[PDB]
Amino acid sequence: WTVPTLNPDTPSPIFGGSTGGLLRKAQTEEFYVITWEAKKEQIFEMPTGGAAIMRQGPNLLKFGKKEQCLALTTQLRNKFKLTPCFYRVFPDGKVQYLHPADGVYPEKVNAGRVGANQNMRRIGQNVNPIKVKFSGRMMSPAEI
Amino acid sequence: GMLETPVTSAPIVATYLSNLPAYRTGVAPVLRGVEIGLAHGFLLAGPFIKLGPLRNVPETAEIAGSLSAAGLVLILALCLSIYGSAQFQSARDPLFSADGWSEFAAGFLVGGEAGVAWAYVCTQ
Amino acid sequence: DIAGLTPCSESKAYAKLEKKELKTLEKRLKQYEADSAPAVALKATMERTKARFANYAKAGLLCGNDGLPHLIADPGLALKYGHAGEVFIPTFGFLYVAGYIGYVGRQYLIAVKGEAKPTDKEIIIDVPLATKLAWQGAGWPLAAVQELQRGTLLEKEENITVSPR
Amino acid sequence: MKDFTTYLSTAPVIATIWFTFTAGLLIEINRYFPDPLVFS
Amino acid sequence: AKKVKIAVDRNPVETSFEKWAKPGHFSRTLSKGPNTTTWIWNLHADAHDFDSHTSDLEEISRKVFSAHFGQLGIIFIWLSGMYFHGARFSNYEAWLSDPTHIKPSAQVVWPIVGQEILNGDVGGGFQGIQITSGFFQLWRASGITSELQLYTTAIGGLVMAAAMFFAGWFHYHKAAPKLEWFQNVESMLNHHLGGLLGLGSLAWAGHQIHVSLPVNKLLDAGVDPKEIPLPHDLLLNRAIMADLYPSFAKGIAPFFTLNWSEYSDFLTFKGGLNPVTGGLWLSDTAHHHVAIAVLFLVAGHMYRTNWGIGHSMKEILEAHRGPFTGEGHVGLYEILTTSWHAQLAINLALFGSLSIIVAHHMYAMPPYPYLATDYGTQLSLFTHHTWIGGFCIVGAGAHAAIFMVRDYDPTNNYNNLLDRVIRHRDAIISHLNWVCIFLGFHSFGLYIHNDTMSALGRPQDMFSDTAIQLQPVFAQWIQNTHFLAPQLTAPNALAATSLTWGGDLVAVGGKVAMMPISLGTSDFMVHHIHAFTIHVTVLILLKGVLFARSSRLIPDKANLGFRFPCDGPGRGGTCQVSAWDHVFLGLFWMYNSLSIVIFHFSWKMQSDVWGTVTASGVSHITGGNFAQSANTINGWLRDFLWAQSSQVIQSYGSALSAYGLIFLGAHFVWAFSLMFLFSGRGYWQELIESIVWAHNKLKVAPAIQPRALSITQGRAVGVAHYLLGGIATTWSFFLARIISVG
Amino acid sequence: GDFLVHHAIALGLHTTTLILVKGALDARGSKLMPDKKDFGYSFPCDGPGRGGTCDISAYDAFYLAVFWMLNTI
Amino acid sequence: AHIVKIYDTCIGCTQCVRACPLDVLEMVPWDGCKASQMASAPRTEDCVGCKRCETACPTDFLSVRVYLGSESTRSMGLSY
Ligand code: CLA
Ligand code: CLA
Ligand code: CLA
Ligand code: CLA
Ligand code: CLA
Ligand SMILES: CC1=C(C/C=C(\C)CCC[C@H](C)CCC[C@H](C)CCCC(C)C)C(=O)c2ccccc2C1=O
Repeated sequence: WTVPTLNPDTPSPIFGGSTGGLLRKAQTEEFYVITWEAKKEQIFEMPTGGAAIMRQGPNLLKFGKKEQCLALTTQLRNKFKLTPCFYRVFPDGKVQYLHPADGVYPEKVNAGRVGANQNMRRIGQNVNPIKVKFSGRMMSPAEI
Repeated sequence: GMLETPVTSAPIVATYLSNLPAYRTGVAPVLRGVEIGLAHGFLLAGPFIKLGPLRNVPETAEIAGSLSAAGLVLILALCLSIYGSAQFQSARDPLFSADGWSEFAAGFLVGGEAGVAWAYVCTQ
Repeated sequence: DIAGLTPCSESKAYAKLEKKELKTLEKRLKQYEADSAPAVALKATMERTKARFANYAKAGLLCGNDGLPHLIADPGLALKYGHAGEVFIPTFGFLYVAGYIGYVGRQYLIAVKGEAKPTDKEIIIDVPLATKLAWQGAGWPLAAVQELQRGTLLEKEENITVSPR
Repeated sequence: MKDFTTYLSTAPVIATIWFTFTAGLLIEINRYFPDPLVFS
Repeated sequence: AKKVKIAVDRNPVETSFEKWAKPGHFSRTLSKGPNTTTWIWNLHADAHDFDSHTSDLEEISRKVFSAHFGQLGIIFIWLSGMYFHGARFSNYEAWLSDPTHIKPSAQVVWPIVGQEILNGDVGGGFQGIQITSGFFQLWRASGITSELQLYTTAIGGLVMAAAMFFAGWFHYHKAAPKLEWFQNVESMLNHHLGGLLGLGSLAWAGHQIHVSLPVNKLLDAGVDPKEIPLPHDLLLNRAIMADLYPSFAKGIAPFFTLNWSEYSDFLTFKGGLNPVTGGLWLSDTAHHHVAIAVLFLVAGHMYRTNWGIGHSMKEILEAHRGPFTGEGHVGLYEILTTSWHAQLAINLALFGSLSIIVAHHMYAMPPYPYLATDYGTQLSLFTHHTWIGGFCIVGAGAHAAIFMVRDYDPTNNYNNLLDRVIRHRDAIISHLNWVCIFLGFHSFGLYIHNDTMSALGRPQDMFSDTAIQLQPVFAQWIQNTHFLAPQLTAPNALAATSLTWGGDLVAVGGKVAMMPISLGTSDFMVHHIHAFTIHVTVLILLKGVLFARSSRLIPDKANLGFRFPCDGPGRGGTCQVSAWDHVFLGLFWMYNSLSIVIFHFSWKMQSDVWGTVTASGVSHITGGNFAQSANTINGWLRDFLWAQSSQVIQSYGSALSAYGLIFLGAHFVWAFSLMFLFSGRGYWQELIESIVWAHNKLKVAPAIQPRALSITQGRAVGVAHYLLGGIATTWSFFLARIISVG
Repeated sequence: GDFLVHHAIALGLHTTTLILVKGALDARGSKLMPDKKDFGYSFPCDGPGRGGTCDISAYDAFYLAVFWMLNTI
Repeated sequence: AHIVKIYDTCIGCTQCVRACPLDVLEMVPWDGCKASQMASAPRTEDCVGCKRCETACPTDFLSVRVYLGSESTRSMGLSY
């Protein structure tokens, strides 16, 4: 598995449009692009409101925040049994790929992943807040 | 994309906006400030004169109302100035810059007060 | 008398209060017939009003300057001057009933904890058991004390869940 | 009939009968002993 | 071409008490029994949520149909009780003789714990609670003259109640209609238009023509009620009817020969109010129901069922297709024949709006004899039917959002009217948001302007009739147009429909029944308060429906459901995002808006309409202080709430003392509700932990684990107590006031 | 008349103390949130899980107690 | 950015990962439980603080904990 490269010329579903789409943020900070393959033309529900028809073959959509992309991904996987993937696109033209980070959806365990933010203790074994006081910033006992 | 609509996308509407001082590019920000300030300043005198606390006084009503319209233009000019200070601290149009907006605010004050004074002269 | 109060039987304001209430009833009476249904009802009310004011005076209550009965709560003052029936005696009257209700409910709750499905015995009451426990509760003060002395009234501190501290 | 008597044993039905009985007893006592304020 | 036919299933369900002894049987989740107290609340909350018990539409429809028979059976018991209590515990017979001096009463209390003082002196040698339901006026209009007639109706009411409960059992356990039966919308409309409304109107016209009109004609003439002919004597003896109405001498030949003008003596078009009784002419009311009967019977032959002729409702919807709306009304027919919630959303909306229209028309055109001069009945009926309409409309929003979450399917809705509305919801809510802000400033800000100018000693600067004026010129023009209608635009009408438009007052028994209502600056200001508070209620409810499925905050709100508390403290906090919470908030604003409506009505009537007629003129209850005082918030506080609450707070020791008690008790329930609204279950679950510890210490801890109410139930308990306390407070204040002075 | 009012004042003092005292003794944790100390004195909630935890912090106990203080005074 | 911590009582049910509406969590190999897998939080910069993961954790007390911290455009869930 290798990191996919986004194709900006991918066709988009048949959608009239709505007022729930991108705002000025997309032009200044970032936006998100989700792409997938469709076996047949079908009607799905846009997370921004309304219904759109997915073309047979590749499809591409642009959303304002990550949660909107992953909300559509859940719908496509659960009902239509598709395998979408989405990116983060910056105004400068850079494209960042994510979900699936390594090509396998996170629900399935995969070798090569490195545990992060894992504490080898229980919640009840954290230190008291007094012992992490005056540490330069508000710090919870869980952080240390 | 965005929901197309005649109000959002129509030829007649677009041409009208493109001729307004705010959208008429190629004009110095100061001159646009004067043109905008004059229009608002002239109108601003109306409500103060007719519905102010001294509206029923024969001759003082005109003076008091216009003098209050001049005051509001001064407050608005301050709002324009500080807005430029906060917004532009670091693009195509010169107006949306620290240098451009400061000239724009100055023109609004000059135009606005001129409009208020011009409105008074119309009455007397 | 006590705390500056006076017996209601000797209170001028108390007597005047009775006349006011009877006068109000009499005023409504004279707009009806002698033995019509409304007239009979009003006369019945007046009889109860006269009986009520005689009973409170006969009970030896104390009336204030307002001319209304006041109750004595201190056990020493109550037993000293024969006001035990106002608060003192009713105090032990209520506690017997309150302990009766609470003790009966506790007995039933313990009884069903031994059953296979205690939760279904709480929404759907076991009426035969409840009636059995209802009658045996008359001796709750005796049974309650004996549990206390035998040490089976309270749970052990080690068998009760508590939050981290 | 077993199920019907089980329905009457449900909490809402028992409470209605119990409070109907309890209220009736208190109402009847005050009907024959009106205006009780002191044990006497 | 599926034929319209009767279709049922035999013995679908067995009649047994087995499931009566197994609470929660209807739901898979609750069938296992309780482990925590939360189970108990869940049992009652989901009892009537049929759509969630089963996914079968046929099973859902059958439960709805029989649950409706139970509702009908309950109304008949209630109606039977009202007729029975009129026969046995009322002064109706005495009231017929002296309607203007005797107060209606149909409830008597037992002499226990000293409550017999509530049996007030109402007249006719009778003691009882004065009623404001208007049943005496209704019975007189229909021609009831004895308690025997009231008694027979009550017995008939119980027989109908028994029939309704049998029908519900029969059509669920014995012969349950199939799903295809329920989906004959064309057939149902035909029967309900021509059969329910149409024949119902014609049948009632028969009663009025043959019973109400003769009886009320003699009652108004002064004949003693006991000496009036019985209704069957009027029916059997055409000679008697001819004396009262000569048209009866010609029989029914004029009807079939089209000489309908022969019936002009009892089918009139007078308009106005009957001077003797102050209510609408019954001859006018009979011609109304005869005209309405024909209109609905014609209306019931519009839809096609089995014989070709008629309209297909699907075809009508699909033909109405324009350039601005894409596909159009396509797909609505399938929505409205497969979603009960969608049907309920429409019907609640219009049924509630109808109840509000009833309130306005009944006060302005009093339809019963002696209804107008009974100010307690006028105030109660207007206020009752406004509250009923308010709750129904809020329900319409609730069940529109339920449809949006559960029954909405994007595949069936693509580019149709419904889809396009969802695709510019931000445009709709943003514009409606601005309108509410605009209306709040320019209506309530005027009151704040007046209050400040008045406190500063600048009355000449206020918005009022003696100062800067705001005249409802448009409303005043309409009042004048309707006043002159009989001259040119309604030539065959003798009088204007109402005396509110203009003219002369009608006085019955020395009291004003109705007189022209003048609209001034205060009326201009209060009306734009109504528009403000109504528009805000639309904003809250419409926002909930349009954003039920998703928003820019929760992109997948549909999966969370219709009734959930939040999506957690993330994204800054998402408390109360569900569409259920938009009904919860909408209830407060509906209560706020209708409270001003019934305060506006109460003060305007007492100030400008109601009063006592004397030689000099009309003296009103509050003496015409609405015009000068209702333009400031201080005026409402002092002149309306503080002054008129004198009656309720002085009620102790009289027959109205009950209203005083409920006035305090209502204040209590309202304040009690703020405990649930201002707090959260996190505090209460920890409090119960310490309380449970004490019970554990004494071996008296319950087997069903105590739990603090859920988040949603806290909001539901809060709003229910808030509404009950607030509404009951006004209820006590209105009745103790109007009964005392009115 | 003074008897009834004084006992209402006692209700105010005891209930206000109850709310404040619970907010302090449960500040460090509880069965519904054993590790409340790790979140601080003032936080919104722990989410809708475990039945719902609105107004569970010690800050919220003080917030509810201010109402009872105003009522008592 | 919020703080998300996984504690050693995890049983590797994967319910937290499925629940997360922003793909913040993932499963990694482990030897401390029967399932031989543990939850991980490699992408906490995308966490919004909904606490759907905590709602889904079966262990008592929770094995995944979210401590709301500094706010940002991503953690505040803004599309503008
Ligand atoms: C709730 C607390 C309380 C309070 C404030 C009072 C107050 C009073 N009691 Mg009462 N009393 C109470 C509870 C209380 N009592 C209880 C629970 C009982 C047992 C059921 C009694 C039994 C009782 C008796 C038998 C007598 C009083 C008497 C008195 C008065 C003076 C002595 C006294 O008690 O001083 C302050 C109170 C206390 C410090 C609390 C304990 C009081 C004990 C139980 C009684 C003391 C009696 C005293 C030795 C009598 C000496 C003669 C006296 C004339 C000076 C006073 C009005 C006396 C009286 O009638 O005086 C006119 C009296 O003879 N009380
Ligand atoms: C004695 C006759 C009888 C019997 C034995 C049954 C038995 C059954 N019915 Mg049937 N049913 C009957 C009569 C009967 N029904 C009638 C008369 C109707 C017409 C309304 C229906 C309509 C009906 C429906 C629509 C359904 C059933 C269902 C059921 C099953 C469960 C019912 C249940 O749990 O009820 C227990 C419920 C109660 C005791 C609540 C009684 C509610 C009534 C309407 C009284 C309402 C009073 C009202 C709230 C008063 C105001 C309250 C306020 C003062 C507080 C069971 C097979 C259900 C089923 O089969 O599900 C699979 C079902 O969905 N029945
Ligand atoms: C639904 C409403 C309704 C009803 C039921 C009636 C009924 C009646 N009207 Mg009225 N009427 C109405 C509306 C109504 N009207 C309206 C809207 C108007 C205004 C246009 C009038 C204007 C009007 C006038 C002007 C007159 C009546 C009259 C009558 C009576 C005689 C009609 C007649 O000659 O029938 C003729 C025949 C029939 C209707 C057919 C009867 C069929 C029977 C019932 C069949 C029974 C068959 C059965 C098997 C036998 C029994 C067997 C068993 C014992 C074993 C009758 C009581 C007349 C009267 O007498 O007034 C006092 C009269 O003069 N009406
Ligand atoms: C024709 C009228 C109608 C009908 C048939 C329904 C039917 C339904 N509604 Mg809807 N609804 C209506 C009107 C109607 N609604 C109106 C007018 C409103 C606005 C207030 C709503 C608001 C509403 C909401 C917000 C919800 C529903 C829901 C439901 C469903 C479940 C209801 C349930 O289980 O209740 C069970 C019944 C109870 C628990 C009893 C409630 C008791 C109230 C609160 C008592 C109030 C005080 C009382 C009347 C007077 C004083 C009492 C005294 C003892 C002190 C069901 C399909 C629920 C659902 O899930 O739908 C899918 C839901 O969430 N409705
Ligand atoms: C008296 C209490 C009160 C007040 C004043 C408001 C005010 C408002 N609510 Mg709120 N609300 C309240 C109680 C109140 N609410 C309650 C108890 C609840 C819980 C049920 C809600 C629930 C609620 C919801 C759910 C909604 C509102 C909405 C609104 C807005 C309506 C439209 C608008 O902008 O009007 C104009 C504003 C006013 C009339 C406020 C007073 C303005 C004064 C009189 C004039 C301005 C002052 C002036 C500039 C001088 C300032 C000087 C100073 C700076 C020195 C408004 C901000 C709706 C909204 O946001 O619509 C857009 C909305 O959706 N409210
Ligand atoms: C007071 C309060 C509680 C506590 C209230 C509870 C637990 C409800 C209490 C209901 C009754 C009083 C308890 C159950 C009674 C039994 C049915 C037994 C009664 C037996 C006889 C006496 C009838 C919450 O749970 C809550 C939740 C969310 C927001 C606000 C609040 C809130 O304000």
